[PDB]
Amino acid sequence: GAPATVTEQGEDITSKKDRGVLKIVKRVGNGEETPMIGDKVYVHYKGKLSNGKKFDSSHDRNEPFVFSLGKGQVIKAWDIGVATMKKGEICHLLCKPEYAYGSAGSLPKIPSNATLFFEIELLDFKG
Amino acid sequence: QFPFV
Repeated sequence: GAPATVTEQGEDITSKKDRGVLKIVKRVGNGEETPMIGDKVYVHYKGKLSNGKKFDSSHDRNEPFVFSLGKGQVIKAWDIGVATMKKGEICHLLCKPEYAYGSAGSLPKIPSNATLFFEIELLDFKG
Repeated sequence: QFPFV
């Protein structure tokens, strides 16, 4: 399924080239521009753990998730991955723990040392 | 608080 596919067939988008964050573009977005640091970004997401559990989804809450890009408000994999997206893009990300919650985890749904899968839609970005 | 931090 999708998590296996992005594990095996995703592109490393890290600066380190340590395969910590892999990406597949699922729906090509609009034009060429990507957001800049500090922009307000609006995303829809779904997240799965490596054991198949769907641990979170913005769609189920009927509101997007909004954060300021590149400020460390979210896991490193999201700062990295959303910065590569166009408006209207849908991508899959596979996040090793170093770019997510590491050995700490995140109570209550994310265990220690968790590799995470996400599907992310970039709805909009504004300065 | 995922999605924070």
